[PDB]
Amino acid sequence: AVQKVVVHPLVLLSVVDHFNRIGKVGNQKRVVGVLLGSWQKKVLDVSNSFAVPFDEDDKDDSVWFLDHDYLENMYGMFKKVNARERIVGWYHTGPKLHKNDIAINELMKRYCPNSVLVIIDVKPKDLGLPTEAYISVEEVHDDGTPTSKTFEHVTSEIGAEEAEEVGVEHLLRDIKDTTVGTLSQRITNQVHGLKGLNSKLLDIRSYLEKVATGKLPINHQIIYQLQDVFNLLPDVSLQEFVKAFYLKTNDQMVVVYLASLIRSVVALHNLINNKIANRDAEKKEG
Amino acid sequence: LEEGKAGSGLRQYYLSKIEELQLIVNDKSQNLRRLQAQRNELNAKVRLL
Amino acid sequence: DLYSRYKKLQQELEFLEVQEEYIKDEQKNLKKEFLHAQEEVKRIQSIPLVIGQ
Amino acid sequence: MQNKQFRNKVLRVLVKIYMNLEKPDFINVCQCLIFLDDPQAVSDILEKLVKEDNLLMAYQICFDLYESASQQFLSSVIQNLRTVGTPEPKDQTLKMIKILSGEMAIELHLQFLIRNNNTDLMILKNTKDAVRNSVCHTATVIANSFMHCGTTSDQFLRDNLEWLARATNWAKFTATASLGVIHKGHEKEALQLMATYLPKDTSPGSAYQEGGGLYALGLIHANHGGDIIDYLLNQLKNASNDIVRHGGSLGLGLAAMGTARQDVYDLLKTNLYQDDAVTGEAAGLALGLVMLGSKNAQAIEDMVGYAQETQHEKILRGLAVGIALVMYGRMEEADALIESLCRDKDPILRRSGMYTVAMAYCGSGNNKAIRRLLHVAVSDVNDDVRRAAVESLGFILFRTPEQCPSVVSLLSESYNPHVRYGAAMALGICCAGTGNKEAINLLEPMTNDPVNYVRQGALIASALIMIQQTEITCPKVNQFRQLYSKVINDKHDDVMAKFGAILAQGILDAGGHNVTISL
Amino acid sequence: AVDTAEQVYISSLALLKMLKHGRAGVPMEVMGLMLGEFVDDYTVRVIDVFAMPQSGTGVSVEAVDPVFQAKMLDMLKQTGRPEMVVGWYHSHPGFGCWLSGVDINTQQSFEALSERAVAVVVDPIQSVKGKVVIDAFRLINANMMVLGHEPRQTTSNLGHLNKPSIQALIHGLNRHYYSITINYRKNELEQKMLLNLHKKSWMEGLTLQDYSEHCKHNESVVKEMLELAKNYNKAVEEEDKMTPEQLAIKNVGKQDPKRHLEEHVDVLMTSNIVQCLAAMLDTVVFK
Ligand SMILES: [Zn+2]
Repeated sequence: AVQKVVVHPLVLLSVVDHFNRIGKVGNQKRVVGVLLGSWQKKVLDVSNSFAVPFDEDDKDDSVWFLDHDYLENMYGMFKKVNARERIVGWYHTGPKLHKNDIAINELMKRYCPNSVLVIIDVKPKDLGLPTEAYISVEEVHDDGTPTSKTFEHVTSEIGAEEAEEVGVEHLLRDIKDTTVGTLSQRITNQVHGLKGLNSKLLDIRSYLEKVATGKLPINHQIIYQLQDVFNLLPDVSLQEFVKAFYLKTNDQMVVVYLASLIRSVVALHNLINNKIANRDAEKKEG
Repeated sequence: LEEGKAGSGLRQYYLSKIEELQLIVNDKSQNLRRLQAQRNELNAKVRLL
Repeated sequence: DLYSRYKKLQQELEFLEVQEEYIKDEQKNLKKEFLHAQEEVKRIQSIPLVIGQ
Repeated sequence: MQNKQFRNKVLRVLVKIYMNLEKPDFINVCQCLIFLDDPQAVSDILEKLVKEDNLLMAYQICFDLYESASQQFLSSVIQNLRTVGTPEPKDQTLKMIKILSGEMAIELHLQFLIRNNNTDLMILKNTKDAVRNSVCHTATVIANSFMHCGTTSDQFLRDNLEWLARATNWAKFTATASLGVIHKGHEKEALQLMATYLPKDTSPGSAYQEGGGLYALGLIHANHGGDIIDYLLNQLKNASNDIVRHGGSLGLGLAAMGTARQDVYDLLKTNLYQDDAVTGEAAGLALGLVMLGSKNAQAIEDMVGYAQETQHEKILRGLAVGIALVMYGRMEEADALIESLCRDKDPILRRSGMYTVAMAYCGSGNNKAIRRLLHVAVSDVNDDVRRAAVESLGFILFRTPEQCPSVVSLLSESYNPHVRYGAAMALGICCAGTGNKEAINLLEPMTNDPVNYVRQGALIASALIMIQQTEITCPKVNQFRQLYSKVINDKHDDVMAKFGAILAQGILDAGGHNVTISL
Repeated sequence: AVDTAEQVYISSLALLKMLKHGRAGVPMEVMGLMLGEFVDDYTVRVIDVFAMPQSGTGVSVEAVDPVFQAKMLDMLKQTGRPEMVVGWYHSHPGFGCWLSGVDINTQQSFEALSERAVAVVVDPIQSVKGKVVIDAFRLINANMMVLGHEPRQTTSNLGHLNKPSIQALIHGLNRHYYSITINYRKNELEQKMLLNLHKKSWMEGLTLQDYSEHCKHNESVVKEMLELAKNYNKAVEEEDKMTPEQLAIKNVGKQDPKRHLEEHVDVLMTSNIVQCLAAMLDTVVFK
């Protein structure tokens, strides 16, 4: 159905507000809010949202608390002031996916249309993309397991419409734009290695552990395709790619010629002025 | 003796060569701070813009 | 004062040496601020507009 | 540029040569005692005063040792000298009594300053012409406080009562404080004159008179042994809100400076426990003064723990200056603390680290600080730490006035005007009291700018130089004329421009050229 | 008769909500409310900010429904937002950010409760995207006309309040009218979160995706751009052939505004992409 979605920073900043108004409780469990957007267009667009109280139980995990009246009131007034946005789905700040979440989402699965689930972290220590869009659909399982709600990963992007970019850029005055050049590119070319390093290290360890040491048949079948992807590159000897390396290095030579020639052109005015201005200043000095 | 007017002398002249190296540091700092003042002048110009 | 000139000059040496990393910081940062302000006044210009004479 | 690891031992082993000679020398023992600050170094020479049996030679060393260059060392040596002797018997008593007196100097200074006064009507007339009822109202009375300091003359303010109390504002507080600046060193006539104003119902409509009286009292009794502090506690015990807390913290905090008492610390804590920003800022200013040299262990963690838990900026800057001024001789100690607090998110605390490392590294003993000072000056986008940057630089480089304008020459014209302002303050404090023209010839581009901040800073910087200088040696005519044009240009300039202008003019006319400043 | 120095604290919450209110800033008159908590007299903080439904009457004291107001406020009280209303905000598109008669009248009516009553007017329509800077408004008393206008200390921030440097509206409407300074607040949480989110917004999901794409597009797309670059550079060089004549004639003064240098430098900067992505391709090929 939906190929990709658009998530604005405003809702995550509303989560920052959720971490703001806490006021030192001593509980700070997962808080379920109500996300709003436009389900009319194929691509999902998030504008703004509100917050609803959500509480659970220590021992029993099947306990979930929502409000129909508050939801209908907030959505009612929001629809009253703005008719260009309606209900879509919900989201939680919990780093882990609870089993009760299917029952929590079941409500909006009944009353509302199909809802999208978003998982974020309470502490922004994650370098990767904090927002993961998960569509709720029923898929046929190959192993023959009974049909249940399955969360499928949907690609997403973080962007703003018009004024939000200005607001962010003004409030920050730190981050820099694309700015094609040396430092902007080389920073990426440096840190990206760590971007892959910490992620892969955080992944393959728990992967290796849970595969051999673990149970609850999450359908490992896709991981054979994972390993297959890892085997899609059987150590190519580059012998066929030698010509490509030759063309690339030829382009490098072109870069060399361009650089040398252009710099040689720039050196003109400098290696003229450095003489003609100095000799004239010196002779007219006294 | 032949030290203070010899060894200490060539030591002071070695210090003069050090003053030459620090003269290189000096005028390098000079032209670098002049280029700095130039870039700051252009930045102040677009600031006026 | 002859032999004191050395030890007295060392302070000036260190003082002139400490300015290196300083002018490094200035020249590396102020160009980034330069392109920053450059793109700031560049983004001011927009395609939609009115044509006069 | 010694690290003090050797030089102190070198001097303390070099003070044994002159005691074996025919006569002692005051210059070397003074220069050493103001350096190593060792109690055992003065231990022999204090008890040799009786052995030598010479009164005239002891007066000099006693006077110049008790005059300056120590606080807790003096507080220790006074009781150390109090212990020595009876709890020439009759001569030693009057000697040991008179040497720690210090009131004589205040007497002769107040006297010669009373008889040297020379005033002109043109200046005061100009101030009364350029005065406004809002902004420069405080500038006029602070200028009056500047010129009337030491002469104890209230006759200039006895002209009219409608030039002061005509409106209710902080201007009356600054006026009373200005009066406190006018007269100093009075254990009787001060409180007497303050109580002579309205001793009727003992209930003034304006509390700024009482609070300002407390602040003035703190200004007068500062660094004295005649402290009324014992009474000031019960006077602070009175029931009020704005003036007792704030003015009391300022006055009592300034009066208790150097005492390092735990009582004033406790009451200051219970004064800052109300979470209020203003009285907590005054509490910070007072705490920084009274805790100097004490260096309490849990105080730092308590204050930095009290820092991020409040959103008010006043309490933040209050604790900032509080932890800034309290740090002395920590050069070999607090490095890790400053380095740890340098990475803090708070801009106020970031400036607080620089203000803290400022006075600690003074004397140009560390070249490491200026690295991160200039680094955080250029790199950081916030103008706060940038305008707070070169103050510490000027503080540590204050030794050589010539080298400063060269390295601040790039900060003469900066990107943001705040850096130009801080640099103006830098050229102001570094070239202060000196004859360096490197700032002076560069004052001409600084005196005219589209921004008013850098202009005002240039006025202050120009005010801190021309003071105590001969006109025949250097052509100051230009800057004097451009400074005298500021009052006639006030109509075509900014409201704060004329403020900083007359404020800059109050510097040269201060004390009638008699009193000056020295770093 | 006492007046201190007040400063309005503005967070990212109210800012972004006023940006959404900026998208809601259509010529149709709109209403808004601001909430917060007063710790003392000289400081004011705003946290909860929402919008209001549009009406045909426009902005008026009658437009505000008291029962609906108190209702929503109660709904905020039962939730985790225990803050009283600190005032109200609105938009004044295209006729200027100033206040009309009805506006100052309903302001006079709404300031009967709160002595402060912070007034904020946002007008993104004629406001360039270069600066989002906004100026908060205040209301002077009518009985202060005899005495001085503004008895406020801390005059150092007036230069920061000098941002509205327009030579008309300021000293034109200065009679019985004035403004107040604006500052922001940021902690480590918001800083790190928003910085990471924005950096990720300018980055990819796995971050290794669209890099190798351009790396392999260097031999297809960039090449044509390099050819065009050589075309423009040659178009400069043909004039550069004419330049040494002028350098052999005048040499005094510059009649050519064209720098001819920094642009070619930027061309080299675009040419360095191949070199920078070369090592990238090396890392991809290696492991
Ligand atoms: Zn209208």
